[PDB]
Amino acid sequence: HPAAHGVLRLVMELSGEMVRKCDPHIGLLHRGTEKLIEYKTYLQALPYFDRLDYVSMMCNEQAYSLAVEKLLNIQPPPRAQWIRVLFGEITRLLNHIMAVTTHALDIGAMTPFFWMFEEREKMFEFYERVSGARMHAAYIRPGGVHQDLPLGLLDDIYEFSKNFSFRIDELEEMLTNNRIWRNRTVDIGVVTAEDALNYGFSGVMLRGSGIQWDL
Amino acid sequence: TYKFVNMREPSMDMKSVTDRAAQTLLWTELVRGLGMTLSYLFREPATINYPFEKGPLSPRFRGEHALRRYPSGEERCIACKLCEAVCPAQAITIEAEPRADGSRRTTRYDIDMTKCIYCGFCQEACPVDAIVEGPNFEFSTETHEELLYNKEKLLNNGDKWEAEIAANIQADYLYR
Amino acid sequence: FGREDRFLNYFASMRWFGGVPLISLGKETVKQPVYIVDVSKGIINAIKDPDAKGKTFAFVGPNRYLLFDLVQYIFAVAYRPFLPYPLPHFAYRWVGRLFEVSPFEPWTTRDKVERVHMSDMTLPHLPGLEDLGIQATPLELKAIEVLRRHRTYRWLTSEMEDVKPAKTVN
Amino acid sequence: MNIMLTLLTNVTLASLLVLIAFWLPQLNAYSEKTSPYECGFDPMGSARLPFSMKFFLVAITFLLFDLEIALLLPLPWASQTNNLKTMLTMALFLLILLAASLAYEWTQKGLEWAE
Amino acid sequence: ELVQVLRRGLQQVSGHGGLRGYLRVLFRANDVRVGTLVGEDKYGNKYYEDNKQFFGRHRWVIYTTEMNGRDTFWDVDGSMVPPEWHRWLHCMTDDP
Amino acid sequence: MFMINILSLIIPILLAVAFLTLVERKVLGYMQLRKGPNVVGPYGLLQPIADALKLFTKEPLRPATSSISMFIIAPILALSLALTMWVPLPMPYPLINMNLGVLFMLAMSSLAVYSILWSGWASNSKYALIGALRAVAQTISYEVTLAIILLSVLLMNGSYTLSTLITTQEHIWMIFTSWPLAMMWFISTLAETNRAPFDLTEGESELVSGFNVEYAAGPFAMFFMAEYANIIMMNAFTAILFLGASHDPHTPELYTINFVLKTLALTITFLWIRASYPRFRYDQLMHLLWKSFLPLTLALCMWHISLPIMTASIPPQS
Amino acid sequence: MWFEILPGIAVMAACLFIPGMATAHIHKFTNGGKEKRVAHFSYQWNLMERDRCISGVNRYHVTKGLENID
Amino acid sequence: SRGEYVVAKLDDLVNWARRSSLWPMTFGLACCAVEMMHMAAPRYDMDRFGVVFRASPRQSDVMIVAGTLTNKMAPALRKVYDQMPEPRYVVSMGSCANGGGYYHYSYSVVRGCDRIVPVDIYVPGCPPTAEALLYGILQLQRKIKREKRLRIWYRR
Ligand SMILES: COC1=C(OC)C(=O)C(C/C=C(\C)CC/C=C(/C)CC/C=C(\C)CC/C=C(\C)CC/C=C(\C)CC/C=C(\C)CC/C=C(\C)CC/C=C(\C)CC/C=C(\C)CCC=C(C)C)=C(C)C1=O
Ligand SMILES: CCCCCCCCCCCCCCCCCC(=O)OC[C@H](COP(=O)([O-])OCC[N+](C)(C)C)OC(=O)CCCCCCCCCCCCCCCCC
Ligand SMILES: CCCCCCCCCCCCCCCCC[C@@H](O)O[C@H](CO[C@H](O)CCCCCCCCCCCCCCC)COP(=O)(O)OCC[N+](C)(C)C
Ligand SMILES: CCCCCCCC/C=C/CCCCCCCC(=O)OC[C@H](COP(=O)(O)OCCN)OC(=O)CCCCCCC/C=C/CCCCCCCC
Ligand SMILES: CCCCCCCCCCCCCCCCCC(=O)OC[C@H](COP(=O)(O)OCCN)OC(=O)CCCCCCCCCCCCCCCCC
Ligand SMILES: CN(C)C(=N)NC(=N)N
Ligand code: SF4
Ligand code: SF4
Ligand code: SF4
Repeated sequence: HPAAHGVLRLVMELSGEMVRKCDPHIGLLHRGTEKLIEYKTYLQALPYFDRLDYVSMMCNEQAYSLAVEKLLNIQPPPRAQWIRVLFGEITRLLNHIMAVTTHALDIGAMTPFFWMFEEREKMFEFYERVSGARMHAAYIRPGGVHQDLPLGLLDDIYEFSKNFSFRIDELEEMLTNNRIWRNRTVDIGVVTAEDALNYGFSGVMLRGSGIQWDL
Repeated sequence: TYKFVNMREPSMDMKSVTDRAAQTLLWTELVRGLGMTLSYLFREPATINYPFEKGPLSPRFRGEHALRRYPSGEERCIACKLCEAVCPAQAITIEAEPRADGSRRTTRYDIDMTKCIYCGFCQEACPVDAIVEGPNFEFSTETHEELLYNKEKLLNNGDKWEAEIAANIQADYLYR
Repeated sequence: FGREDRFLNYFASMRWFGGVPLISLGKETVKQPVYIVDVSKGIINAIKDPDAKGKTFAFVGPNRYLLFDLVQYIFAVAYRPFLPYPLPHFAYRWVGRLFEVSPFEPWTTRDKVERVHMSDMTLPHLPGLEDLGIQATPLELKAIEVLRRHRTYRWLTSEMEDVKPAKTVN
Repeated sequence: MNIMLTLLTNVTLASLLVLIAFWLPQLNAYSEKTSPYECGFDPMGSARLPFSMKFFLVAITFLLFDLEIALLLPLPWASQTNNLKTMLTMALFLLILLAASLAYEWTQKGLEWAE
Repeated sequence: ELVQVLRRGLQQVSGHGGLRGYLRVLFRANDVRVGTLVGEDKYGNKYYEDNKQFFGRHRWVIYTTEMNGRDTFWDVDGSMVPPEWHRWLHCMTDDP
Repeated sequence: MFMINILSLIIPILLAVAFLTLVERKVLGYMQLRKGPNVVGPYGLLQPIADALKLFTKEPLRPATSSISMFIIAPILALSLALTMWVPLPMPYPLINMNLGVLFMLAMSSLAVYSILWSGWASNSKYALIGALRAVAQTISYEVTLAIILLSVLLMNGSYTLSTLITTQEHIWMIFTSWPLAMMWFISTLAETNRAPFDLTEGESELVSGFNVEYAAGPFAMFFMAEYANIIMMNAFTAILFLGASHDPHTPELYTINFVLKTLALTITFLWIRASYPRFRYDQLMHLLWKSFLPLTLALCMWHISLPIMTASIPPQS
Repeated sequence: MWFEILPGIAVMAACLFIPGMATAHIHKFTNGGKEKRVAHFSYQWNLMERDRCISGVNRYHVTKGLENID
Repeated sequence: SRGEYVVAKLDDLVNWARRSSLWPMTFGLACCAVEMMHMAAPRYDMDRFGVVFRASPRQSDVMIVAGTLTNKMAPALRKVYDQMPEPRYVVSMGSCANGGGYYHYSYSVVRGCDRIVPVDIYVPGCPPTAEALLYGILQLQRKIKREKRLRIWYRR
C-alpha cells in the first residue's frame, strides 16, 4: 500500500468509512537484528544500527557509539564530538525532510516531496564525501569518527546551509496557511499530555502535546 | 529555551476581519500556492542527462571490489584473513597454502556480492592494500550466480580498474 | 490431469459451445486418468530404481470411468449445467477439422477427438505406480484443484465433499 | 437519426476496443492471478457484505433538491412572459423555500454524518 | 531577448555539423548542447565540458557507435567508458 | 459525409487525449523541477503511443469474484459517453445542433457517473466498493450545485443553445458578467471530472488505485481515455460558456483557434491545480458544497433571476 | 527547459483544430458553399421544405430567384 | 522471407512499446526503497524514460523487490507477483533482495527473493545508488529489446 510504508499490515474494522479499531500487524520487516548483534563483535554490529532507522543513520550510529563508550570508560576527542553533532543535525534535516514530504504525499501533495528530495540529494553527497556511502555511512564509531573531513567539506556545507532556509520557506508557502492542509491536519490525532506520557511517546509527540522535554 | 509554534490570536479590528473575509471568499493563499508552482515551472530543471552525465563521486566511494597487485605484478594479498575476520556479513571465503616458490598466497578468494553490505571494513583491515572497493558501481547481472565473485574475477577487476583505483588511493591515503 | 492439463480443462471448457457433444453419448468409452504428481513421482523413482533400467511401465489411475460419467462429474464439480448430446463421429471429425485451422494452439483437432473417443487399454502385464512405490491418487481427491477455477462466484467456496463421487467401472 | 448514428458509432468503437483488448494479447490465467486484491493478503470477509452509509439523510435531501432544480430549470422560458411580477414572485418563492429547507436541515444537524 | 535565444539555438543546430548532426545528437543522446572537446579515447567516445552549466551537468560524454564488436548506435551503457574517463566524468578529479 | 464528420470528431479527440497525458506528465515534471518524458521520442512525443501499445498488448484479466457482464460494460459506457459529450459543442458549428444542448450534456454526465459505480461494484473488492461510494457522495454534491449554477448562467443567456451562447458573448465575456458563478463552476467541474483536489474515487494514497483497482490492460486504458476526454470536454464547455470568442461567419477558423487556445489554457490550469494542492476528504467536499456553495448559489440564482427584470435586459427567447 | 512542453501542447492544439474546421468544411461542402441551415422551429423547417420543393432538384440550398419567377 | 520480415518488424514494434513504457509497482520494503525515491527525484528522473509508479499490481509491469524479504512477508510478495498480469519482470535490488544481505543467517529472512519469484535483473549494493538502479532499469530495457516472441512463434 502506498500509505502503509511497505511493510505494515493494518487490520482495520470499519463501520462505513469510520474506523472502529486498528490492529497494527508488524514484524513483516523483523530480521533478528538483536540475535545477529549477539553473534557479532562491537565493530561488526555498527552497520546493524546503521540500518535500523535508515532515515537517521548517523543518529543511530551516535547512539550506539555513546553506549559503547560509556561502557568502555573512554572519551571522544573534541573535534570528533563537534563532527558528530554537525552530522547529527544534518541527519535531523534529512529525516525531517523525509517525514514532512512523505506525510504531505500521503495527504496528496507531491511538489514539496520533489523539491526537498533534491535537497536530500545534496546532503547525500555530503555523506558520500565523508564516508563513501550515500546513506549507510558507518562513519561514527565508538571512540570518535572513522576519518577526518576532506578539505572542502565545510565550505560546501556552509553553502548548503546558506541556501536552505529559502527551501524551507517554499515548503511552508504550500502547506502552512493552506486551508486544505489545515482542514486535513487540524484536530486530527489529538493526544493529551498524560496519555502521551503513559503510552510512552517521545520527541515530537510530547512536544506537540505541549510537554517541555528534550534530551 | 522554547518557542510556541502556534499560539497567536488574530486581531478583531474591522480591517483585519475584512481582510480575513476577503481571503475566505477570494482564495488568496490558494493563488499564492499557484504562483509558487508557476515560479518552479519557469526555473531550471535539476535533472542530469544519464547515462551521458554522471553524478559526482569522491575518492572514498565504495563500489565493486578488486584485488590489487604490486607494480612488479605480484599479488598484494598474503592470505592473512583479516578481511575475512572483520567482514560483518561473512561474505569472504579464503583458503590458502604455500605456493610453488614458497610464498604465502591464496588459492581461493571468494566474495559473495549478494551477501556483502559494501561497508569497506575489508579495505580498512588489509595491511597491504590488496583488497579495495573500486569506483565501479554499474555491475548488475542477469543471474544470481554471476554475483558470486572468485579470485580470477576479482583479479580481473583489479587489472581493469587499476589506474583509477591507484588514483583514488593516492588522493585519499593521507586521511587514513 | 492437473492444474495445467488438457484433459479436465478440455472437458470443462465446453461450456462456451452450448452443450457437451459426445460420441455415442460417451457410453462406449472407458478412461482411467492418472494424476500429474503421481506421474512425476514415478518418473523420479524410475531414475532411482536400479531394477527399472530397460523396462516399460503403465501409469494409470485407480478407478476406470465411462466418458459420460466422467464428464458429468467434471461439470458437477465445476458447478456448471451439464447438457450432453450425441454427435455422430463424422460430424465431430468435421468439427475438429474446423478448429485446427487456427495458426495458434487449436482448441481441438481430429486426432484429439479420436483420442478422447478411444477407450484406455488394459495392460495388466506391465508394471505400474504400485511397483514403483507410488499409491495412485484418485480423481475425487484432486479434481477440485483443477476445477475450482472454472466455477463462478456463487460456487467458488463450495467444499470438496459436496459432490458425490462418479460411478466407477472396475 | 444523426444522434442515433453517433451513439451507434461511439458504442461500436468502444466495443471494438474491448474486443481487441481481450483477444489480441496472450492469455495465461490461473487461480492466484484472478483472486481478489487486498494488498497481498486474503480478504477476511466478503465485498458483498453491507457497507454502512453515514450520509443516508443527505442522499434523500439530494433527491428532494434534485426535484427543486427540475422545477427551476424552465426559468429561461418563463422570463419571456408578460406577467413578469407573478413570474418573479413565484421564482423567488421557490428559491426561498429551497433555502428554508437547507436552513432547517443545517440547524437540525441533518448535514452531520452519522458517527 | 527571444532573438538571442533563437540565435543560440541556431548556433547549436550548426554546432553539431549541420542538420543531420543535430538530429543524430538529438535522437541518440536527448541533448543538443555544445561544449568544448576535452578529449577522445581510443574507443571513439567523445568528452565535453561546460563550466557555465550547473554542477553535475558541466561534463558529458557522447558514446561511440561501435565498441569492441558490438554495435552501440542506440544501446549505450554507462559502463562503456574506460576507468580514467570514468573518474573524470564522475568528478573524483578535476584533471582529464 | 456525416460519418466522415463523426470520424473527424472522434479520432482527433482520442489523439488530443493521448497528448494531454503527455502534456500533463511534462507540466507536472517542470513544476516539480524535473523534465518529464523526453527519451521515447523527440521531446518525448512517442510516449503516449508507447503507452497505448503496451496497454493494449498486455493481458487483461477478469477477477474470479467479479460480475463479468457489468465488469465489461462499465468501460464501454464510460468511453462512449466521453466521446458523445463532444457532439453538441459549437466550434463554431456543432456536429449535432440541439435546441436544448445544455440539458443533454447534464443528462449524459449524470449517466457517465454510473460507469465508475458499476465498475467498482462489479469488481467485487473492498477498495473498489469504497471508491464507488466515494463516487456516489461526490456526484450528489457536485450535481446539485452544477445544476443551479448552469441554470443561472444560461438565464443570463436566454435559452439552452450553445450557438446562442456565442451570440450572447459576441461583445463581452460571461466571466466579466458573472465571475462568482464562474469560480464556483470551475470548482464544480473539478469535482465532476474527479480531478485534484477531488480525486477521491481513484485516490491512490488511501485506496490502491480506487474503483479501477482490478482493471488491467485495455479496460484500464478505456477508463483513462474517458477521464481525460471528460477533462478536455469540461474545459471546452467552460471556455464556450464564460470566455466567449468573436465569430466571423465567412472565416470560422478564427473562432476555432480562439476556442482551442482557451480550452488548452483551462486544461493547463487543471494540471496546475493538481500539481499545487493537497487532496480533500470526501466528507469535507460534501460539506464544502452544501454549506458554502449552495447558499451562495441560491442567492446568486435569485440575483440573476431578478437582474434582467429590474434592468429591462431580458434576452430574446430565440 | 519549460519550452520543451510546447511541442506536446502544439500537437494537442493541432488535434483540437481538426474537429471544428472539418465540421465547417463539411457543412459548407454539403450546402453549396453556404452555411448549413439552422431549423430550430417549425417555421424554419417549413421554409427549408419549401426551398427543397421550389428548387426542382430536391435540394434546399439550390436557391432560385427573379430569373426563376420570370 | 516476407513472413519473417513482417514478424520481425511486428515484434520490434511490440518490444519497443514494452521497453519504453515501464510501470513499476509501488512496493518498497526497507532502506533500499529510499534510493528508489531518489531515482524518482528530480536528479535522476525516472519519468524521463517512461518509468512510472502504479499502486495496483494489475497495472504494473515491473516488480522492484527493494528490501529484506522476511518469512512473514514472502506470501504477500508472491501474491502481488501473481496478481500482476503478464508480461511481467522482476528487478531484485540490493543485497537483501539478491541473496541474504546482512541478514543471510537469520531465522526470519528469506535468503533471496529468487526463491519466491523469477528474477530478471539483480542490482548489487547496500543500497545501490540511484545511478546503479537506473543502470539496472536500462539493462532490463535492453533485455526486453532482445525478446523475439513472434519470431519464435513463426518458426514454431
Ligand atoms: C513504494 O514506496 C515508494 C517508492 O518506491 C520505493 C517511490 O519511488 C515513491 C516516489 C514516487 C512518487 C513521488 C510518484 C509515484 C506515484 C504515483 C501515483 C505516480 C505519479 C505520476 C504522475 C502524477 C504523472 C505520471 C503520469 C501518469 C501516472 C499517467 C499514466 C499514463 C497513461 C495511463 C497513458 C495511457 C493512456 C493512453 C496512452 C491514451 C490512449 C491512446 C490513445 C487515445 C491513442 C489512440 C489514437 C487513435 C486510435 C487514432 C489513430 C488514427 C490516426 C492517427 C489517423 C487514422 C485516419 C484514418 C482516416 C485511417 C513513493 C512516493 C513511495 O511511496
Ligand atoms: C462478436 C463480434 C463479431 C464482429 C467482429 C467485428 C470485427 C472485430 C475486430 C477486432 C478483432 C479483435 C482481435 C484482433 C486479432 C488478434 C486476436 C486473434 O487473432 O483472434 C483470433 C482467434 C485467436 O484464437 P485464440 O483464442 O487462440 O487467441 C489467442 C491469440 N493470440 C495467440 C494472438 C494471443 O482465433 C479464433 O478464435 C479462431 C481461429 C480459427 C478457428 C476457427 C474455429 C471456428 C469458428 C470461427 C470460424 C468460422 C466458422 C464458420 C462455420 C460455423 C458453423 C460450423
Ligand atoms: C496509439 C495508436 C495505435 C498506434 C499503432 C502503431 C502505429 C505506429 C506506432 C509508431 C512506431 C514508433 C516506432 C519508434 C521507433 C523507435 C525509435 C528509436 O529510438 O528506436 C530505435 C530502434 O527501435 C527498434 O529497433 C524498433 C522500434 C520500432 C521500429 C518500427 C517497427 C514497425 C513500425 C511500423 C509498423 C506500425 C504499423 C503496424 C502496426 C499497426 C532504438 O533506439 P532505443 O534503444 O530504443 O533508444 C534508447 C534511448 N537512448 C538512445 C537514449 C539510449
Ligand atoms: C472561468 C475560470 C475561473 C477560474 C477560477 C480559478 C480560481 C483558482 C483555481 C484554484 C482553486 C481550485 C482549488 C481550490 C478548491 C477549494 C477552494 C475553496 O475552498 O473555496 C471555498 C471557500 C472556502 O470556504 P471555507 O474556508 O471552508 O469556510 C467555511 C466556513 N464555514 O469558500 C467559498 O465558498 C468561496 C467561493 C467563492 C465565493 C464567491 C465570492 C462571493 C463574493 C460576492 C460579491 C459579489 C456579490 C454579487 C452581487 C453584486 C451586488 C451589486
Ligand atoms: C498494411 C497492411 C497491414 C500490415 C500489418 C498487419 C498486422 C497488424 C497487427 C495486427 C494485430 C496482430 C496480429 C497477430 C500477430 C501475431 C500474434 C501471434 O500469433 O502471437 C502468438 C505468440 C504466442 O506465443 P506462442 O509461441 O504461441 O507460445 C504459447 C505460450 N507458451 O506470441 C504472442 O502472442 C506474443 C504476445 C503479443 C501478441 C499480440 C500483439 C501482436 C502485435 C500487435 C501490434 C498492433 C497492436 C495494436 C493494439 C490496438 C491499437 C492500440
Ligand atoms: C519504505 N519506506 C521507508 C518508506 N517511507 N516508504 C514509502 N512508500 N513512503
Ligand atoms: S565491504 Fe564489508 S560486507 Fe563487503 S566484503 Fe568488505 S567487510 Fe564484508
Ligand atoms: S586483509 Fe588483505 S592481505 Fe589479508 S587476507 Fe584480506 S585481502 Fe589478503
Ligand atoms: S541491501 Fe542494505 S540498504 Fe538494501 S534493504 Fe538490505 S540493509 Fe537496507
